[PDB]
Amino acid sequence: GVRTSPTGEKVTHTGQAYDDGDYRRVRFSDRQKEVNENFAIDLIAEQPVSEVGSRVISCDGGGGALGHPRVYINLDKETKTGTCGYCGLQFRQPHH
Amino acid sequence: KVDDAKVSPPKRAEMKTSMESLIHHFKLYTEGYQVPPGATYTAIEAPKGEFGVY
Amino acid sequence: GTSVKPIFSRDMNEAKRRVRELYRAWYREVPNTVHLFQLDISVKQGRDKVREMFMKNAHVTDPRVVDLLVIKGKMELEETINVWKQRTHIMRFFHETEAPRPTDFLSKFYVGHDP
Amino acid sequence: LGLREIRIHLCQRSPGSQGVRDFIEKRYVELKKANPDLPILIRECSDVQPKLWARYAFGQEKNVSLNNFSADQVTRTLENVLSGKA
Amino acid sequence: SNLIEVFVDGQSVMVEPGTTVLQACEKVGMQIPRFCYHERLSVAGNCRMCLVEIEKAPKVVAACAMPVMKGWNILTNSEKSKKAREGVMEFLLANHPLDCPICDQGGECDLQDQSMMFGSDRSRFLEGKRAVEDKNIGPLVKTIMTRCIQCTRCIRFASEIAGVDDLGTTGRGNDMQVGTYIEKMFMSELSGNIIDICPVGALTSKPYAFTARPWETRKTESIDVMDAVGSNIVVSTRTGEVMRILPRMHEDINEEWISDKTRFAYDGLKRQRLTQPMIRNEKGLLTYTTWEDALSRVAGMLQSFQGNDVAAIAGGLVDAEALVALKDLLNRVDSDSLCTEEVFPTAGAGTDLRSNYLLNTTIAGVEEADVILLVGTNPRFEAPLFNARIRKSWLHNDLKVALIGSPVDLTYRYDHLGDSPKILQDIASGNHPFSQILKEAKKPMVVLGSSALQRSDGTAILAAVSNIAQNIRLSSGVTGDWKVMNILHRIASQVAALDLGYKPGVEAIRKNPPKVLFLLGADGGCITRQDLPKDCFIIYQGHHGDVGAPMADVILPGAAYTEKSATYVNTEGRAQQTKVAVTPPGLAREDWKIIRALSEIAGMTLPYDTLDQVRSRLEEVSPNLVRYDDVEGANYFQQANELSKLVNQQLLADPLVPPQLTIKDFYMTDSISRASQTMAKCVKAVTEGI
Amino acid sequence: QLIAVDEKLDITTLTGVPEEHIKTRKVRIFVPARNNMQSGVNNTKKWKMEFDTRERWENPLMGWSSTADPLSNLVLTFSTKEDAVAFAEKNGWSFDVEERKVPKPKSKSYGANFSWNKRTRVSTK
Amino acid sequence: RFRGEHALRRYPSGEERCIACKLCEAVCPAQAITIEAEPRADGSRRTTRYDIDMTKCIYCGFCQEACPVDAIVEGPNFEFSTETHEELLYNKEKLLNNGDKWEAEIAANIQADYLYR
Amino acid sequence: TRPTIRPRNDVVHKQLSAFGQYVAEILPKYVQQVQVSCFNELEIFIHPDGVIPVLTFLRDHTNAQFKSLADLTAVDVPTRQNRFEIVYNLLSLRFNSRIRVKTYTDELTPIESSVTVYKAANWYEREIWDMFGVFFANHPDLRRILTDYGFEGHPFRKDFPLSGYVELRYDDEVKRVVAEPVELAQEFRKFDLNSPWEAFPAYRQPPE
Amino acid sequence: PTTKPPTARKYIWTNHKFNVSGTPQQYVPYSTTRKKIQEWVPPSTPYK
Ligand code: SF4
Ligand code: SF4
Ligand code: SF4
Ligand code: SF4
Ligand code: FES
Ligand SMILES: [Mg+2]
Ligand SMILES: [Zn+2]
Repeated sequence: GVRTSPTGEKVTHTGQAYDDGDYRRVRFSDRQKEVNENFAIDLIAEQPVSEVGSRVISCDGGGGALGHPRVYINLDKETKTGTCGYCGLQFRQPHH
Repeated sequence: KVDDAKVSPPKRAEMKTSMESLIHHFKLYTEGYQVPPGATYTAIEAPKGEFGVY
Repeated sequence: GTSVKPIFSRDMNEAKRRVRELYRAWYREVPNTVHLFQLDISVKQGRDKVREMFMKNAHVTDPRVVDLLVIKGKMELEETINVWKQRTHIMRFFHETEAPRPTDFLSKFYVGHDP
Repeated sequence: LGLREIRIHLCQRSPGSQGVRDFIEKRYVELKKANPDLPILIRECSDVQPKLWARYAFGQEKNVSLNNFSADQVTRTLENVLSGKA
Repeated sequence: SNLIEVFVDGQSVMVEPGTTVLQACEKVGMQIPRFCYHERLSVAGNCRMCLVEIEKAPKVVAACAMPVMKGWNILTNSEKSKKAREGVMEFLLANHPLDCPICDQGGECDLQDQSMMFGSDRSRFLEGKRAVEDKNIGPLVKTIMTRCIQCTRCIRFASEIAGVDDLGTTGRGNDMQVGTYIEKMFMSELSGNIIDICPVGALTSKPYAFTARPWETRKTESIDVMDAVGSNIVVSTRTGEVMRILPRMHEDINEEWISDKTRFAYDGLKRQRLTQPMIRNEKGLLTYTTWEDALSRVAGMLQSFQGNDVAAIAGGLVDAEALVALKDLLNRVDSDSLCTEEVFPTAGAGTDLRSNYLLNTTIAGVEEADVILLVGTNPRFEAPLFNARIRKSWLHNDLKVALIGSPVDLTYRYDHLGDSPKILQDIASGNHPFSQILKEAKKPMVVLGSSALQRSDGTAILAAVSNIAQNIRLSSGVTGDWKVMNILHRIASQVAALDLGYKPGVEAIRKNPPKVLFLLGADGGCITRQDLPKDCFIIYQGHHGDVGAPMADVILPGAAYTEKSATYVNTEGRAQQTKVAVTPPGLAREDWKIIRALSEIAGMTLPYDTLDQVRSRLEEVSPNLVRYDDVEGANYFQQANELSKLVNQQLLADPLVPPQLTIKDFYMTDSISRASQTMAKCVKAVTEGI
Repeated sequence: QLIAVDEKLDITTLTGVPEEHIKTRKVRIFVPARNNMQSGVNNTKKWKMEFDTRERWENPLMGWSSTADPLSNLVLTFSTKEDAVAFAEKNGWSFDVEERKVPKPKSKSYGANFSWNKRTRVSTK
Repeated sequence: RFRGEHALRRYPSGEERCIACKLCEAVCPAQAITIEAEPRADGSRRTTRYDIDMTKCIYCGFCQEACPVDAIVEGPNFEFSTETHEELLYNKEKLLNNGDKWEAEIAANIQADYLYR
Repeated sequence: TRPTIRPRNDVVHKQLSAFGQYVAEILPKYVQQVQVSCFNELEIFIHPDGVIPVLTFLRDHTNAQFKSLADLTAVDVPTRQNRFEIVYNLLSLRFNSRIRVKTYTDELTPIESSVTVYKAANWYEREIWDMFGVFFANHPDLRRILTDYGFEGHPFRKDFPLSGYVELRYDDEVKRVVAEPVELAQEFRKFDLNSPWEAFPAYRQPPE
Repeated sequence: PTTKPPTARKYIWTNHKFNVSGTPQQYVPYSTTRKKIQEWVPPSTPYK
């Protein structure tokens, strides 16, 4: 999700962009500013919400021992979704 | 490695499955294990001669 | 009493004699150092630097400290005479590439926070 | 020449500060109501000695020792300070 | 005398009766594992981690709640004690979440460290864990309840220390949870301490989240300047940046806590800072310039005028060094118009006697009084730690508290006499029942707040309060050295200014409007340009952009309290010093250094060049400012009363009203906390829940 | 035999330290305060000596934290306050000493939680 | 098991694996890793700075052992010589680009060794 | 207790204790303490004046015969009045045993050179002088061994900074390598790792 | 990889790049964090 700045400089996922006044932009002359193209926030926002039939669900990130430590998520709040603190995947209970 | 998680790190599956293993992995990779006070001179037969550590 | 043991000297007089002997040796050596190392300084500059190095710790009143200082001076003289030292080591005594650091309050206030 | 402030540094329980303590306990109030617009700052010293400070115009000041002085002596020197002498 | 003998691992210890096993063990340097026991809170006994074996006793005892008995032999390192510790740690870790890499507690966690030191190294739990839902208790304390170990430390702190009963437990057994059972923000002036007391990552700081690890931080020990309590703190820094503020234990003062403004307003320092010298250009706009140019302009305008024309005002966060330097500089110009924004009555003794304007009893002395009278004060917001000490004495010593003023909520029950100041005269004349109550009290205390001395009739009020203290000292005699008379300050720079001879108030400026004004961190808005003649030269020295900066002609950037070694004087009269944690940003400098450099430019150079020389000057002017923990001083109440009873100005028919009536007006009071985004969030949260 | 010196110990000329980092430094002799996040007290047993904090600035490249004073990380450990004072004095550094802070003993009573007439009674457990 | 140029990895959804625990920074024997972090706009625990000085690194592989989510790895690449010193001071963008570039091989290498770990 | 715990040899422990008692009996003029560690290492604490007699006895006695100097080094403990601890590690080929001899000194008190007793000691003493500043009397040729020519200070002392006081670079104006005060692009980051909870009860100190 | 293809991911590069050191595409390092201290902005209107 790269957007350009008024000076034409690409904006990183962290949000750092040099100001017009700043002299440090000279380091990119005749060269390029390295920016990763895959914003992880937009990618994780694209994942669908899982629906499960229990008050507590477990997430390990997938792949067993190739994921993150296994944690358990409470799903009692009806007007929200439980989010894994490692992976960012969302879970909920079937409503309406 | 010695089956003592307060010295040797546990396996990755254990660290990702059980609470004690994760705590011990965290502490061994951030602070490290404490060694009791004392002094030793240990020497081996290295290929170039006697190699020692005080 | 304070029950202390010496290194070489018993009181300050013997220590001063050793200091004078070391000063004589360095003063004699300076011209040979200028010749061998191909220094662009004069012999007068070298002897002034030797005198300044000696005066840098003229306030010492402990004979043991003076004894150790003389031992270190002899070590440095041995390094210079045998050419273990290089031209860069000899010229480090003069600080030729260091910009002067002002000592009054106003300049220190202008440049930074250091006292 | 123009006095601006008076400072007295007396210690809490030193034997030498006994006279200044007695003076403050007895005759300070009279002096204060005699000079209702003069700062007389009472402060506490550490174990060194008692003292009295007098400040004049343009930042000039000098100090006089009050060690072992009695109340009469400190009153004397204080009223010498509050007049154009010494 | 009545000491008994007990043995800890075969070593004889003599202890007072009622001493617990844990205390007997720590008498010889052995710290027992604990999770629910806090030495400043009620004993709970719930965690069970403190279980130890007593010799010849089949059952282990809870060291935190069991009184030692004569001849007992505690065995802190026996097999039974170690096995009890291992079992309890196993039960604690069974349902705990694998959250250490995402937990802010990681690296400074009691659960982690005690698992490493007293528990096993592996798990045999083969079931699924529980997970509870999270709670919202405000914008300050982050809540992740799954990590809770049910210590109940937060509930006890809220009930006993903060006086707020909003925290509790619902349900039973495994399902039991800690919270409020409804959506309700736990908002208190001391609320942020539950983060410190919570041993796990269940309660954490929300402004601090995810920003640092404990092994990274460098610790600097300094003093808090957000009020006149002078709480001891630790500044955590990493790579030249302030990361957070932590309490530092000082038994006489704060003890183990800090107020929420002390803890969370540090973010204020980051924004709206003066970093370069500024002057006015042709268009009347402020423009960046060098130090030399601004100093030259100020020196020229200082040489241009003399005596009464030159004036200065000191703000609420100024240190002693800068105050004495500015006083000396203005004295060289033959000026005495050195003033502070906070007003103290000048009638009679005034600032001449140190006892007249100080809290004589002291913070630790509150624990000995049995009757305290508060007049025109809101201690909870003005001095939250002083109010906490009052509540501690109310809870543990049955202290009787009465208030004169508007009925604020103080978190404890007090007796309300009224708000009309006529009650002061009724008590003084003996025509009040509370006069009889004070007459019979062995160790009475009367506390008058500095916020009630801000009124026009404030000087009369001081005399009335003094009359009450004289009546108490007369009828009840002399209890020795009790110092019934007290004054409670709310500004960190006030007492040091008073010690230095600075004129209290600001009326001298109004009666003699100057042409050259010095604003040393003065952001109270007491004097605008209406009160001054036109084309007047105004110089502002500070660290923030606030009320006083846009009205000035020259701006000199100074250092905040985290960026210098400075001297501050407490309300009690104790003098404490800060330490440099991070250097001042940009071109900002130390304040006394700025004043000394300006004096050199102006030609009237000051004698002192280093900080030690400035502190020698401070010793010359007032020797109590270099005694860095001393709080004992002579008492001159009798002379002050004599000099105060000669002027008889009348009171005012206006009920005493504290400046901060409610919690919302507590958060933003000074320059730093006005620039804090966390304080703005707190104000928004208290004015609307949502 | 012995020589019986009667001077004061001063080794500054032998340590090789530059003159700036001897006269302008101020060390602090103190026992570190307990980290308020933990209940353990094992880090408040020894005395510590550290130097005054100097300037740190941002590196133009990479934005790292730069320093120019060599003593920014030096921390010493001593058994007693007198040992630290002696070390600082013989090394020529000026110092400030802070007296050790100890938590005062407290009177704990589990029965006070349920008092008949006192305010110590607790509403909840 | 070969230890090469470093990389930062993602979950299959594209979300980053790194959670700013700073274990790799703590364990690094050369102090070659510098990390800063803050809550992301959606509340996630993510870094804002992740720098590795490759002229400080000893290529010991301790960082990838310490990582609890396999976020930082030493990838198989070893042909990355540069013409200037500054090209070897990696920031977060460079490491993420390396991860996206070498994931196809890194995942296969991890699949072949994780049972020994 | 069986699989993960290192085994302890009682017979060796008894022999080393008896030999320590033997050495202490033979040289009461210099021996201040004799200790045997639980992992079977014997230490002998002596007065500095007994460096030469003790080492000579341990080298030449028929029942000792520690003819090889394995290692000689120093340890700096700033909290002690005598700052420096001198450690000799000796190995006996005849009896297949090792021994450790310890003494102490401060900045201004020389220690006698042990070069006459052991040829190997000449370099070790030079390293001790270079790294710690301990002077050895009657050394054949005492001078710096490890540090750069003209280097000032002793870097192994606790007070000495890790990165030193000066750095080196090449300067084109003077066309040589120059030394200047250290400036670091990234400051070394200090870590506070020690746990606030005690680890080893067997080593707890009395509360003074 | 013909017999054993790698796993397909949406973020893996579809175009391999070689060593670009010494070219205009070379990597240039920079700080990825935002400003720490915000300065005070003086008012744009006169004061008298
Ligand atoms: S509070 Fe729990 S999750 Fe957090 S570090 Fe401690 S043990 Fe780990
Ligand atoms: S939130 Fe913290 S203090 Fe409160 S019960 Fe849970 S663990 Fe204990
Ligand atoms: S491989 Fe080793 S030296 Fe290199 S970054 Fe990882 S931990 Fe540090
Ligand atoms: S790379 Fe791994 S170890 Fe390093 S901070 Fe990120 S999650 Fe922690
Ligand atoms: S500390 Fe005693 S039961 Fe919790
Ligand atoms: Mg907590
Ligand atoms: Zn997940």
